[PDB]
This record gives sequence, structure tokens and C-alpha cells, in this order.
Amino acid sequence: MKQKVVSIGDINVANDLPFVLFGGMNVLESRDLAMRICEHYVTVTQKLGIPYVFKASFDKANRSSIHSYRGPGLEEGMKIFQELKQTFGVKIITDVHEPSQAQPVADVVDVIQLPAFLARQTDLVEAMAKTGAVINVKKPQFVSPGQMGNIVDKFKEGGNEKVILCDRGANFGYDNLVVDMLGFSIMKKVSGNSPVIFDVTHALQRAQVAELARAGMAVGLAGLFIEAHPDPEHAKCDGPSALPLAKLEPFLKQMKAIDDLVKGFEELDTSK
Amino acid sequence: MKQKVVSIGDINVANDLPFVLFGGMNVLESRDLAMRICEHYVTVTQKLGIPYVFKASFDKANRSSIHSYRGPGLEEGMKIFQELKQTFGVKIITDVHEPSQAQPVADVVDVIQLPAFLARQTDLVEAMAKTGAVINVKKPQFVSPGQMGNIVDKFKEGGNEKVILCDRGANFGYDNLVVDMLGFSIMKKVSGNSPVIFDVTHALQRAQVAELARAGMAVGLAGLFIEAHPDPEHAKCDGPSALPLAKLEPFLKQMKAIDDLVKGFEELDTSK
Amino acid sequence: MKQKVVSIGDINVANDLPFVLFGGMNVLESRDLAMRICEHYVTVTQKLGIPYVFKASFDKANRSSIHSYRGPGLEEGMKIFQELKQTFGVKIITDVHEPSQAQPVADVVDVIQLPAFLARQTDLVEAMAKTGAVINVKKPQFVSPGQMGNIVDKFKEGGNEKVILCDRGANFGYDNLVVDMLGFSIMKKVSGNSPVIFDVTHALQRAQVAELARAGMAVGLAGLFIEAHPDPEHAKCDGPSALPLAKLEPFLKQMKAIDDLVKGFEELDTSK
Amino acid sequence: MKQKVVSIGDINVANDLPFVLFGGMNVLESRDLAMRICEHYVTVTQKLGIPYVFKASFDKANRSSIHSYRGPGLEEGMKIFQELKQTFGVKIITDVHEPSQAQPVADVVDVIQLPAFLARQTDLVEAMAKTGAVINVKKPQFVSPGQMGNIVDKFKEGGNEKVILCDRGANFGYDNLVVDMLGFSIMKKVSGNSPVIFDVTHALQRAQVAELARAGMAVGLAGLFIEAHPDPEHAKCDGPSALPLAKLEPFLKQMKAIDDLVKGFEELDTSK
Ligand SMILES: O=C(O)[C@@H](CF)OP(=O)(O)O
Ligand SMILES: O=C(O)[C@@H](CF)OP(=O)(O)O
Ligand SMILES: O=C(O)[C@@H](CF)OP(=O)(O)O
Ligand SMILES: O=C(O)[C@@H](CF)OP(=O)(O)O
Repeated sequence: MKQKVVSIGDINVANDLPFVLFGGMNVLESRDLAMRICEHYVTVTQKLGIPYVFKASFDKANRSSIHSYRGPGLEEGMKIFQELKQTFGVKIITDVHEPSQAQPVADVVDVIQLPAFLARQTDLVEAMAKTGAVINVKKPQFVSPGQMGNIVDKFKEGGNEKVILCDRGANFGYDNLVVDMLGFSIMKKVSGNSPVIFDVTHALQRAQVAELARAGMAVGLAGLFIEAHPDPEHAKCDGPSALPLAKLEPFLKQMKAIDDLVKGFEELDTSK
Repeated sequence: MKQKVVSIGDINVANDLPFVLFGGMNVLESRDLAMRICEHYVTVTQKLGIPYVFKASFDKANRSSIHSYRGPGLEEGMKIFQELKQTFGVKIITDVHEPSQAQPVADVVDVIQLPAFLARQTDLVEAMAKTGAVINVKKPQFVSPGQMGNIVDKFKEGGNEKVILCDRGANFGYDNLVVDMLGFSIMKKVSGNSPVIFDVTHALQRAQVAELARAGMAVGLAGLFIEAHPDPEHAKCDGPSALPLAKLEPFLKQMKAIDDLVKGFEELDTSK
Repeated sequence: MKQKVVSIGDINVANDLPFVLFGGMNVLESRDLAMRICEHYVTVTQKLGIPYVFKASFDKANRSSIHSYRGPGLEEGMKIFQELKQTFGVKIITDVHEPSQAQPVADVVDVIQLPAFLARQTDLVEAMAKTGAVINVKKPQFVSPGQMGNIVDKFKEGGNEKVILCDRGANFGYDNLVVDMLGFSIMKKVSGNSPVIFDVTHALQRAQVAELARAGMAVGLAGLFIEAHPDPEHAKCDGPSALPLAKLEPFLKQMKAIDDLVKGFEELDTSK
Repeated sequence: MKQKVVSIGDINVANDLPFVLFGGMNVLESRDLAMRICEHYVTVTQKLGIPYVFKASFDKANRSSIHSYRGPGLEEGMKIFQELKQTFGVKIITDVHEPSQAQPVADVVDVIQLPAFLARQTDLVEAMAKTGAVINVKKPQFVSPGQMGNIVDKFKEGGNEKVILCDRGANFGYDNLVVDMLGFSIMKKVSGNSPVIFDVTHALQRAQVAELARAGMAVGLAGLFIEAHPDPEHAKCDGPSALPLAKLEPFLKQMKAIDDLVKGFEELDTSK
């Protein structure tokens, strides 16, 4: 069985290809920051030989306070990815929440994400289906990997056949996530062997961001979807768990020294 | 500690008051049906002495097929609750998915629901907050009961202090729900002792609809949120698990013979 | 379908019969205590009209310290149930851990228990099978209710057909138990409809001992297996979670007002 | 922090050292088999440069049938490891169930195992503590990794400070196991940094034996504890899930190409 390809421009995402990193930041605080943060990625990517896609949310449709920072707005956000694209020649993956924001972001970016909590919102998929851009479906915490075909299915109907599946762990009792490594293959299978990527940072809700991402990668993935802040310690609010930027590179060597070593193994079958 | 009250008109919903049944049907197939189905409730309610709120969805924002029946539309749906209200003098609780549908349904109905999968969508809450109608928050499968305060919190800010919490079980491994009876009190506590109701039918994803609803009720609740079809057997698709309409009454005797017996116990403390 | 009966002497344990309480204490600290503790049960039982079986461990084969109190020993323990039997005309259920202790305890007591952690130890079952006494199998935290037939099966072979199944909740993530009410019927079914009892106190690892035991009972059981200490507060170590003795009675009224009300319902079928 | 060492003879087991494989078979069917099966290991081990310990049970204290094959008996079993030791100069790790079998097996073997279901049986630990041999504690399906210190603790008291911790996954709903990769470090920490090994085959209750064991190893372990049969297909009963013997080697290359690559990384800290 050969793997599917959901190429993002000159980028070819696939399960047998070398892992593609969809790094970035969580929310778009300020460009002065977006760029310092993005700055390092591009440098470490190019230097280490790793495909890359910058990622950042231009909105947070979910929080525990409305009187809080919604986000750079759907308008003042797209413009930031603009100055970003040019200045670094990197792709932009950002999530969307309302059907209307679909087509817009499609033009300003390359990869568009479907928020886990919404992976089951027909009205928004049949819409994210129109743009026809690459889609990244975040595997809902509450859904078994074998049920991922239907989402990939529904997208096909919307006339979109360029989808990637992102895993961020599964519910393990109240208030806790565990990542079932066996679920990565289960998703490849039911998704027409679509690209499976591992969202490590929110899979952890740590010093575990590595050991946990080494295990995923030592299984074989189309890539990692990580996040990091220049000074997590002080920004440490809640939602995902960003990586210490300075450790970006030394941590990505861990991956390649694996995403390769494994990505080039003679197909094994411990089955028969 | 006295319980909070989120009265729906002449109806007083509360944890110490007798249980209020929010029965009904799942999706609004056709009025000819809505009414036959609703017909029985009203009869059995009045006859058995049980507060009642008809419930039915006028839309299904989630399915495994877009080429499917979305639903009676936000417009042609509100009109159905119309002929319904008059003809039976019963309240109408229906869920909403997009912020725009908020205020409308508010006028056509009494109780409005926040879809579990969305219990964490600020943009829709701060909006369902404006109408200022009674809200029913479906406890997300993926969220510990102690985290329910924040949703009830956020609503307060939106200027709405009339909320009810509905429990539909918690994730127990891949593809399975279990209802943690201990979670009912945990929710009362963090929600300013708001009305806690038990959504039994989708808590089961059966002959279990009773044994499972007898256990919930034998704990003390502000009410049950059930669903039923006149011929489940043939309609049995997937989503919730409706009750055999003919068994409505004989099954509600089970409850009152409990929602009372228990609702009138001298406060116990096995604590000290 | 009629229920099975595993009568303990003049006691008839069954799923349709009124619940039988297997109360008692955890470990046998000292007779001066065993008796004060047992004292109250017998009084409240007789007075409230509830079958009763005193229960207490004469040993603790599991702890977090060997330099600790193993227990009254298999010898000096049996003697205590002796002065107990006579003085109160109540049955004695105590757990066993090693095959050798099987036949002995069989003579000194009525009901013998198989420790959950060991429900899968053939060598000890084929032995607890010889005595031929009533057996109480504690449902292992780590085993789905539908797998309980095999234990009941294996016992039959050992030539013992008098078994009762006790449920103490299921694993819900790391360090936590939740009791799946739906599992009570699943066990009745696969166990030739054997007596199913609910071990509430260790199902909780509280002020929840009631709300949690009201839910179980409001489902229908052959009985509850509870535990209590005269001053939990100061004895509060760890293992199970005992009930405040003084609250024994007021808490048992909760049950009968349920174990009856429900135990006498006209068989319902929300199935068809 | 440096890792602890629980050397089994000329073998040095540790978390930073290269992984030690505790392969073998499940139950001791017949020597003619034990040896063909063991035969391959030794060959592939020596040839690939991997420490090795043969493993096989001489007994099965747990099954779903007493009229079944208990096992080669504690006596006729020890003798088999005898002809085995000599003929291959490999260590023998076998589990024990009753305190009496402790000291015996200690003499005939090198590494002795404590059966998961019993990891909490003081009476057997304080006994497996006397021999003073290397102990391998199988992490109970039902116990959070952070609670593993106490077992390692209790052993110390029994006067034994040579213990290894084996992980075989955690309960994920009824009838299912998932291996939480993050739990490997949590165990190292609370066990005085004792050797942590990954029991992959029963962690699966497949073609997953590799992808699942690549993830564990790509985290860093003191070794793998695997099992395999020459013709699984026809022996496929139930308990663990053995590996196709012929695939032993090609599968162990997967590991070394990882247990090394990772075992020699410059300590990283994604913490600060
Ligand atoms: O995916 C993300 O990065 C985050 C960011 F908050 O939110 P969501 O839970 O919808 O994925
Ligand atoms: O609540 C309901 O009745 C159902 C009906 F489909 O859907 P949801 O999962 O959003 O609650
Ligand atoms: O059942 C009991 O009462 C207790 C008492 F400690 O232990 P176990 O976990 O074996 O049941
Ligand atoms: O560890 C093993 O190999 C097996 C073999 F059956 O049993 P247990 O569950 O006690 O570990």
C-alpha cells in the first residue's frame, strides 16, 4: 500500500515521505512576536532540512472568559500572515470557526485547520470544503481513531480531497489526555491512507514534549504539529503547552534522527 | 444550602423541587409526527403529575453525510413549535448552533439549549447570553463535571443567570459512554447549585434506558431529558437512543416513584 | 426470566428478592471494636427489616508496608467470628488469600469472599471451590462486567454453584473509579442471573456514599456490601472509605425506601 | 541524574544503558519447543549485539478453565531451564505465584517476576524479597505509574534492592489497553530511577507489535520484554500476543536502530 499525498504547494505531505513540521505559535499576540517566534523556525528548518509550515491562530473561539482576548480578528489577522509570507516564504496554517471565515483565510494561507471541538460540524465542513484548500482535521479528544473516515468522507463530498488528520490524544478519565500510539495506523487505514500528523503540544494539555514526541515519530508520521513560546514560563496560561523556543533546534534533531531512521525501514510485517 | 431556581415560565426547575421532564423527540421529522409524539407526553405528564417541556431539534449541525437531512430549517422549524405551543400549552426547548439563530428561537420558545460539542464556544454563548432566555448546557462528553462552573460563569457575564446543566455521560475508552453518578453533585456545587438534569437517551449513544435512569433519579435531579420515537426499531439510525413511546407512562411512574421518594428525604450527611 | 438464589442459611440472596446488606468493618482491629461496630448493624438491621451479614477482614494481604498490621491472623481471627456468631446470630463473610485458608474459614463462617485482585487465580478458586460454601466474587476494577461469566463458570467446575458477584466500580483513568450502573444487568445476564451486590464503600476508594448507593439500589440489586467505622475521621488511612456508624440507620432507610419501591415494580421493557 | 543498575550477572540493566531484551515464550509447552524458540533468540541476540534474557512461564495461575494446562509444574519446570541454561548460556526469568516457589526458582534462574495481578500481595513480596534475586514487577493494568514507588519501596524492606519495573499498558474503558508513553519517565522518577522495561506483547492483549514497540523504545528504556511463537496463527489462544519468530531479527533491528540512536542523545530539557 502506497500513501496519499496532500501537497501544500511545493510541499508534499505524506505518511512515507519525511515528516513535515507544522510548528508555530498558539494565538497571534503581536507581529513583533509572531516574527521573532517564526524567525527561529525558518532558520532551524532550513538549516536542519525539515519541511515547514508556520502555524498560529488569529482567533480563539474558546476560553473561560469573554472579557478576554478573542484574537487579532479575522481581518487584522490575515494581514499579519501577509507580511509574514513575503518576509519568509513559508506557508500559513490557521484554524477557522465560522463558515464565513472559510474562503477568506483560504486566499491568505496554504493550510486550513478544522478545530477538534468542531470536527463534527457539517455546516462548517461543507463550507471549508468550498475553498478547496488543504484541510487539517484535529482529531477530537472524544472520538476513536477508526471513526475518522467519515470526516474525511464528508470532505470528499464537499468536493475537497486534500485533507490531513491531526492527533492530539484521547480522554483518559476526567481531566487528562493520553496518546494511543496504535491509533496512528488505525487512522491511516480508514482515511484512504491520508497524511497523519501528531499534535504533540496539545496532547499534553512539559519536559515530556520530547519523550512524548519521540514515541509518536518512532512510529512514522507525515509530520508533527508543535507550538512554542520564547518564554513559556511567564506566558503559561492554559490550553496547549508550548515549547521553549531556544530548544527548538536541539529538539528537532531528535525528530529527524528518528523521522528518517524510521521513515526508511524495509516494510515489516509482524502479522504473519 | 438551598438550591437555585431557573423557572421556565410557570415552571420552577430546581434540584430540591420535583423533577421536571424535558421529553420530546430528536429531530423534527414532520409535524404530523411531532404532534403524535408530543401528544402522548402532554397526556402522560398531566395525568401523572410531572412538569413537562417538549423538546425537539429543528436542525442537526452534525452528521456523517451532508447529502442528508439537515433539518426543518431555522425558519420552517420555529413555525412548527408555534402550532405546537398553542395546541398544547407546553414549553419548547430546542438547540441552536450559529449565533444568529439565538434571538429568534428565543421568542418562539422557552428553554434554549447549548450543544455539548459547543459548550466551549464563547462566540455563541456571549450571543445565547443576549436573548437572556433559560439556557440548557449539555455537559460535554470530554469534560470533567468540576469544570462546569466556568461555562455557567461565562453566561453570567453575557448577562444571563438562568442556566441548567445537562449530563449525558463521560468517555470511557474509545466509543463508549458511562455516566458517573457522583458527578451530579459535583456539578450542583460548582454551578452555584444550578439545576442539574440527566440526559439519559444520549448517555446511551436500550432496555437500559430505565435501569440507567432509575439510578440517576435515585440520586436527586432537577429533571430528566429524555427522547422517544413511536417505532424506534425502524427509525434506529444513530445519535441518541429514543424510548418506545408506548412505554412513556409506565416508565415515568418509575421516576416519580423515585424523584419523589428521594426528593423528600431528610438531608443526610454520611460525611461526619 | 427468574433470578438465581444463593441462600446463606436462612438467608435467601437474589436479584428480585429484597436487598441483603453485607455490612461490617474492614479489618479486624479488636473484638472490643468488632462488637461495638457489629452491635449497631444487628440493631438497625432487625429494627428496619433488612437481611444482614456481618463482614470483616481477618487479614490484609495487601498494603504499602510489610512492617504494618497484617491482621488478626487466620487463627486468632476465626475465633473472633466465633464469639461473634453466638452473641448475635449473624453470618460471617470474610475474604481469603491463600488456598490453605479456604476450608478453615468455611467452617467458622457462612459467606466467603474472593479478593478482586485475585478473581483470576485458578489455584485459589479450584480450592475455594472445595469447601463448597457461598462465594462472593469482587469484580476486578480492571475487568468488564461481561467477562464475569467465566469466573462463575470456573467455580461451577470446582463443584461450587453458590456464587454472588460484587461490583466495586471500574478504572476511569489513572487513580480513579467510576461505577457503571449499566454493568449491573450485564453481570446478572452472564452469570446465570446470579446475585449481584454493590460494594459501595470501595467503589469510592465521602458524602457520596449515599447518593452513589442510592443510584445503585435504584437499579435493583441482591444487596449492598458496605463498611463503616465509629470514627472514620481519625481512622481515615486508605483502601476503602467507611461510613459514619451513627449514620448507619438513617442511611439504610434511604435504601429500603428504594430497594423495595423498585424491587416491586411491574417488569418493564423499554426495549421493544 | 544518573540511572540505577540492577545487573543480572554479567548483564547490566539500566535506563541509560543500551536496552536489554527479555524475550522468550509465554508458557512452557515442551522443551523441544522451548529450545527451538529460544534457539532463534540467542542467535539473533549475539548476532545483532543485544543483551538477552530468555523468559517463559512454567505456570499459569490464571485461565478461564481449571480443566486446562496449569503448566510444567514448579518442579518439572525448573529442570527445563536447567538443560536450557547450559546449552545456551542465557539467563532465565520466570514468574512466581505462591510464596513457596520463591527461593527455588531463585536458584534455577537469574531474573524473577512478580505477576501484575499480584504486584500488591505483601505476603508474596516479603517472600520474593528473601531470595534477594533480581525482581521484575509487572505494572498492574489498574495502577497509575506514580504509585510504583511503594512496590519498589516494600521490596527494599524485604531486604531486596534489585528491582526492575515492567509496563504492559493501562485500562482504557472495558476490555482494552493503551500504553501511556509519558508513564515511562513517571516510573523512572518514583522508583529511584530503577530500570524501566516495556512489556509490549501484553500491552496488546498484531501488526502493531512493532509500531507500538518503536514508540516505547523511541522514548528510552532499560529494555523490552517481548514474546513470540513459531506459528502464532495456530496457537492464537488468548492472554498475550506473541511475535512471529521468523520476524524476530528484522524486528530487533528496528529497536537497536532506535534504542541506540536515542540512548545516545545529549540530555535535553524542553522544560525551561
Ligand atoms: O489547535 C490549537 O492550536 C488550539 C489552540 F488554542 O485550539 P483547538 O483546541 O481548537 O485546536
Ligand atoms: O441533544 C440532543 O438531543 C442531540 C440530538 F442529535 O444532539 P447534541 O449531541 O448536540 O446534543
Ligand atoms: O473488600 C474489602 O473489603 C477490602 C478490604 F481491604 O480489600 P479487597 O480490595 O481485596 O476487597
Ligand atoms: O507476563 C506474562 O508473560 C503473562 C503470561 F501469561 O501473564 P501475567 O499477566 O501474570 O504477566
